[PDB]
Amino acid sequence: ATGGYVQQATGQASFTMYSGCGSPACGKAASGFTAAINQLAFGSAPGLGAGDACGRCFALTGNHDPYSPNYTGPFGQTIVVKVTDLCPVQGNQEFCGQTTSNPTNQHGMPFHFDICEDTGGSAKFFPSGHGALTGTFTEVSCSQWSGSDGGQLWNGACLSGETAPNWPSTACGNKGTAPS
Repeated sequence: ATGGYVQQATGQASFTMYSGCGSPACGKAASGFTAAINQLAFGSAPGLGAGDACGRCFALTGNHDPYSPNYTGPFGQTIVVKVTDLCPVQGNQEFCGQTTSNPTNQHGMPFHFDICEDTGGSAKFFPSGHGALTGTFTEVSCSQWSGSDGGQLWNGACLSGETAPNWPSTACGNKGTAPS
């Protein structure tokens, strides 16, 4: 996409969970299940505001635990998240360090979703004792996502991806150039 960001409606991803998504990089939180996506897919950088991932909805499916490779299952449920947040390259090399010159992370995944724990998404997705997974994702209509958006936290906040057709397309728009 514009800026060199790698924004695909389906593919393979790794998955983790995080706490505290009430002031996220898109500038609006949401009451449903939400996630941060790695910088190369988010479409912005820290401090530059919302990228084109903001507001888009994705079905996520985990099917492998790289830290317990002999674990055969069960895995969690497939969940639908709305992307509200950025998992930046800085401080997240293992999972979110994809760049244009090296577009996969340390688990070989070209995308990463950090699922917010606060609103319940991670409890549906991660079995107890298995907090990092790999698997797949697919962008879906936000008709498949339960919840409501919060109010804007600053000027320029955006979740307009929530009404956009799947990538390739433009809603909030990308900011700057993807990390190299």
